[PDB]
Amino acid sequence: KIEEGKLVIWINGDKGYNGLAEVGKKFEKDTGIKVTVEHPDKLEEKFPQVAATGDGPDIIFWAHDRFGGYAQSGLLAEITPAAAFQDKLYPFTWDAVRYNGKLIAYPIAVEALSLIYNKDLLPNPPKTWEEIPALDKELKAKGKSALMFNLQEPYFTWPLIAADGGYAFKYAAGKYDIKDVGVDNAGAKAGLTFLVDLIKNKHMNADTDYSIAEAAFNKGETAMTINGPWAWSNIDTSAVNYGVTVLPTFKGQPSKPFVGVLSAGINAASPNKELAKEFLENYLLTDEGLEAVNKDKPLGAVALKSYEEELAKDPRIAATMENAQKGEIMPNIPQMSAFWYAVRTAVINAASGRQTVDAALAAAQTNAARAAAIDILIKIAKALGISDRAAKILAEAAKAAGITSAEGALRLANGEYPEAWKYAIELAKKRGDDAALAALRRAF
Repeated sequence: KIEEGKLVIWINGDKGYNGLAEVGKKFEKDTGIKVTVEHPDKLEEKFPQVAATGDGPDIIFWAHDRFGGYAQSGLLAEITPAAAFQDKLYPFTWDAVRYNGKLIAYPIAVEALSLIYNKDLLPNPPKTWEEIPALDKELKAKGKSALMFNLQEPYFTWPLIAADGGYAFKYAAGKYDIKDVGVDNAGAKAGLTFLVDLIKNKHMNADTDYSIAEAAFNKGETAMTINGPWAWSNIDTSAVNYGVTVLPTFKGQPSKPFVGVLSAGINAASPNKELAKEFLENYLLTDEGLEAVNKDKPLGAVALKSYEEELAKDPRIAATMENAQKGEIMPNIPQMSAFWYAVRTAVINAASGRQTVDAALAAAQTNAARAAAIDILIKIAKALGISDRAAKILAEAAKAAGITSAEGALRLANGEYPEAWKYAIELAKKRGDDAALAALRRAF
């Protein structure tokens, strides 16, 4: 299924994969194992299916939070680097890749939202959200505005709501607690309230999305935007001369973006686990390799201390890592999908004036722990007409398959995840559910 004596690597198509392919070059020269790099479309959702049968690639590169679901189905191999090699990377990245107390992948790069400003409009951008309304009065006198960032997706509006003490789920003892949710507390109500007052006072407009904000910045009609390093590309294309820096504080406390950690995991069914560990530890993660990748396409901030030091000479990248350490690791537990669907709603209806900030954080807080992909899937099966018990068996098989996201549920409900449907069939036979075995066999 997976060839022994050969390394196969999946990484997304927006990373530089010819750099990774060059690390593969020298690894072939010295060892004699051949490294095959490919960039499947939607690899992230193919892996949990194909690895469940034991085939697939050796190493998968992706964001750290998607690795929660992979690991919980045991799809990723467990890595045991020495403390000597562990000190070569930033500790918080390690805590990004720890599932259940085991490290399920190697951290590679780091990314978070930052504050981006137009140097010609605003040589000295502000340190606090509170400065922004008055700065926007000034720039409106020149026909411009202070700030435009995407208001529709809570990934972007979250850091302000987090600054004064909102959070997704309490994280301590290296462990998240889904009974502690930070949506209704005074901090989140303060941040969201500030955002809503910003909109009431016409400094920002509730309909601004990623695209509108991007266009306005790169035409130079606005002084500041909030965005991540993926955006930098298009800004370089434009005539705007920009800089990147720390996000504003709110009520004295720094804004907290969620941090993605680009990470390399190893297929638990991979025949080459030792080879892979050698290639990633001693070949990819070094200044040589990280640079090969980086100048194929830039990784932004990286987890390897030695190379991040020399990369932070570019103030944008040091600004991204600083914003990252001020922020929080994106959680890899499933319930956060629910959290997003909740907060999205809460922002949009507060921003648009359809709910007060209180009412809407109350609603939102109730829905945050609910692991919504599962009840999506079950509502879908009930919609087909399938029985409760059959829905729940398919749900069991879903959790066991590591399905945390709505898309996953609809991929299953459409006939994908073969071993998931199977395993639901096995559970049906085991307990003698003939009606559920039939409904499942027919739905599949």
